Amino acid sequence: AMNFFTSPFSGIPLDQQVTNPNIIVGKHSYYSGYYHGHSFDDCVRYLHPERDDVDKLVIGSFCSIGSGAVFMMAGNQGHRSDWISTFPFFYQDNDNFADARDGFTRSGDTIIGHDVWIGTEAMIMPGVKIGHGAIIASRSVVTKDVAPYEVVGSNPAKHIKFRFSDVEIAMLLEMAWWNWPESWLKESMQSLCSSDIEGLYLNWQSKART
Amino acid sequence: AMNFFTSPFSGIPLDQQVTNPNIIVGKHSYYSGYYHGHSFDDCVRYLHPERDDVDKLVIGSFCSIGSGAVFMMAGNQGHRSDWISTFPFFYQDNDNFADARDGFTRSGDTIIGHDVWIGTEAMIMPGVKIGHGAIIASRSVVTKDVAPYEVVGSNPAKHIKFRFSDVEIAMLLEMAWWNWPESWLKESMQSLCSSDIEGLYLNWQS
Amino acid sequence: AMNFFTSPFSGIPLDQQVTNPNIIVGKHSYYSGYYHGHSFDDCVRYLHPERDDVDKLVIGSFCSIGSGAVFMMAGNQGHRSDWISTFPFFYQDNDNFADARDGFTRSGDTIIGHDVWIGTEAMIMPGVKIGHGAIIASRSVVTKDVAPYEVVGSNPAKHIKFRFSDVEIAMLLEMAWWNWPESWLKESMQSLCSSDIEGLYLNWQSKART
Ligand SMILES: [Cl-]
Repeated sequence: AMNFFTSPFSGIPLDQQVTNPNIIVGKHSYYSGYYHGHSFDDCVRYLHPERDDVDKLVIGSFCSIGSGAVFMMAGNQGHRSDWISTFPFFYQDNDNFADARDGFTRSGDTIIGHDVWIGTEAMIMPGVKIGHGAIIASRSVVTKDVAPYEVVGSNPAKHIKFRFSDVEIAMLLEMAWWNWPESWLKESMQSLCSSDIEGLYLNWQSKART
Repeated sequence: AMNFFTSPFSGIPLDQQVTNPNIIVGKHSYYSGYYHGHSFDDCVRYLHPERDDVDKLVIGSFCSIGSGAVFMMAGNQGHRSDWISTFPFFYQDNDNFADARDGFTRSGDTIIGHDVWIGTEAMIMPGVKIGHGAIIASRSVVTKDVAPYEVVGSNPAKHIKFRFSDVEIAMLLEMAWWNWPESWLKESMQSLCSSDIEGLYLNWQS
Repeated sequence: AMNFFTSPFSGIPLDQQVTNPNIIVGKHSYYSGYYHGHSFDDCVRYLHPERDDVDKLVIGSFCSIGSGAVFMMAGNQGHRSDWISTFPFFYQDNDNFADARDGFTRSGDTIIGHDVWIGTEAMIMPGVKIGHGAIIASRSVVTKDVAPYEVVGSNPAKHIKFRFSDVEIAMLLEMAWWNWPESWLKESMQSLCSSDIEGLYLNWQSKART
């Protein structure tokens, strides 16, 4: 068939489908895109694969990306709202447009941290940074940065809550379980599937600190 | 062929296209899905057909479902925001995840009442109940229950208005024309195509 | 055959793809629809091509229309929220529904002015008028009219800002560069790719006034 995915429940690691060199993905992060057919490359829109001078998409490890999520690249796509016209004369081929200026403006890289959950059909605008552990609700339109462990939703996306207390977020950012050795991760599965941040932090501290 | 539907103006009854046993639909309700290609089955996302221990979708009679509407099932899909990580270790095959716990949690059935109009590309969240006669605006993201004859819109969806007065809604919920024999409906078409709720209510009692 | 567009960066003029006679489009306006596959005709939903008695869609020149934008036609599609039931008995073939009344109500034409930028996957509701120079943010749901040079976004779309001052907007509406002779447009390319509305206005005045 045309569907890249064999099952609605099928989630395929990002690094097994990405071909665009300007998409940088960490391990284990996955995309479950059955309901939109295409692989993850086409979630990332208007990203030139051959140019090193445009905004890149960087995704950390252990991210969950729902079906049909969109990452908008290419900044303003050549449209300048502060110029007289938003029409991209520079990029349509008409000899009457020869003296046009190039209206393309970059927005900066889009950076998704570790352990980020992106709900189905959410749209990430250009240049957005999403902190570790954040949650983007389904159908969000994310127009500005999202803090670590922050939950946002709506269009434009706005703050809903933080997943944990400030001291709990500080502990998680210090211990950075996503960067632990494979052996530590495997040994920690039961703890990571729980709310026991303090226990895991104290356990990590005795093992990793000196 | 590219499309389940022959025409943009073609609406196909739900009970002529649904195959998932966990989707229960009443008569005459239809889906007009030309602009998204697939039949109604694929509107209903992540619903295991073979299982009886998962949230079901129930839709009443006389509902109008616009193109590309989405009914989210499978509850939290194995992601626990209250756990340290939302990553679904239990459901990804890596030997390092062998001791993970199953984060799946049910949300409850999604229940759509009778005579509900769902606008194109609305998304219904898991476990939501939508009362009889409601209207879901196009592109709504319905995150909580909707009352009978309530109009909602936006993302998240929020109250816009009620279609009728409190007493008129009481009369409609009491007479429940959707359950009338179709011979009755034939004689009632002029009333149903009008705002004369009290008039029909009086005829019903008589 | 998979995609009407060869490349994500491909923008094809509306007047090279529209076949529906109830869609009227000006020159140079384009649709870049790679990420949704279909040509512009299928952006315009429920628009009977053969009837002269239904709401039409009119699009001025120099518009930029992003992928998957939706223009909702056919008004209420036969559903009357003020009737006892929204179910369109008139349009379902059933001898028990013979005495049903036609619930279809028109909303008026959808009119989109010159030089309008419509972001990807915005939805334009029936009967909406969008003034010259407006910007519709990505994923907007436009339920009401939008003023000239107004920026709107969200669902339902709401006022964000005006692009230019009241003086500058009045100047642009008066000078109407989109209607200029081709030779004037060509000579004006650099000015159009700038913020100097008043400078262009004064130049146009000296050249056009009597
Ligand atoms: Cl939205």
